[PDB]
Amino acid sequence: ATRDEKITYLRKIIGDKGSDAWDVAWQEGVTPWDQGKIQPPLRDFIESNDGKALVNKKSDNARVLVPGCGKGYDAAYFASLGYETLGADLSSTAIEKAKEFWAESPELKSGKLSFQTLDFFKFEVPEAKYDLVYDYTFFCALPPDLRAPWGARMRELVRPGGTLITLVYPIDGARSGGPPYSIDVQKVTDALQGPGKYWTKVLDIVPQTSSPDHVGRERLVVWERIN
Ligand SMILES: Nc1ncnc2c1ncn2[C@@H]1O[C@H](CSCC[C@H](N)C(=O)O)[C@@H](O)[C@H]1O
Repeated sequence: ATRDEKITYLRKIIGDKGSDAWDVAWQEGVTPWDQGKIQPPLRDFIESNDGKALVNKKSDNARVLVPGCGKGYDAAYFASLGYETLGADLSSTAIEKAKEFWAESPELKSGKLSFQTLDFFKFEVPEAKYDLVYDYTFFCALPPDLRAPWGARMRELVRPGGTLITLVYPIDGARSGGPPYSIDVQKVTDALQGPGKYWTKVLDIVPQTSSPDHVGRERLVVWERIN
């Protein structure tokens, strides 16, 4: 009934069923995170001069991954910019729903956009790796003991010179609960370099245009993979 309820119950399934708790959550329609749109900071960054640095350096094979994509708004958005984009969720339900939601999209028709039931930690990183990965409500969905493997995986998935964009949310302080887990740029930083040797944090801003409930709980951070 209430979002507070859906969260409490979602955390109940997580404790009972682990990562399998996600496909049931999607099937039962317990999806309090789902907004129906990309977060505004993502579009604003991309249409910035800072983000137009990214999209004009793209080759024609520029590959985006959106892990934990849910109904895949963010994956759709990147596809429309010409990026050959993969949206990956653990839950086939979520990824069927994404296929419906985006059924009319020219990118889904043309294959430029693509949804696929994958375990972020398990699937075969392709030979060419990814030029761009976008993490939103994925890092904060993970239990704390999965933040280092998250970071280690991020290191293999992004080719050197690639970009990892992390909309860090929710920055809620000490909230001792999850999902969604209270995170901050420091928790992301530690996970990404297990003074930091695998990434440079090129840009770390508070977006000018957050969703109203995101205001003051959110920072866009852009990481460059370096070797
Ligand atoms: N190992 C894993 N691999 C891929 N997806 C995972 C995963 N563990 C959890 N997830 C998925 O990450 C999502 C957490 S919430 C959905 C977040 C989505 N990015 C959005 O903005 O709507 C769920 O869809 C869950 O199925």
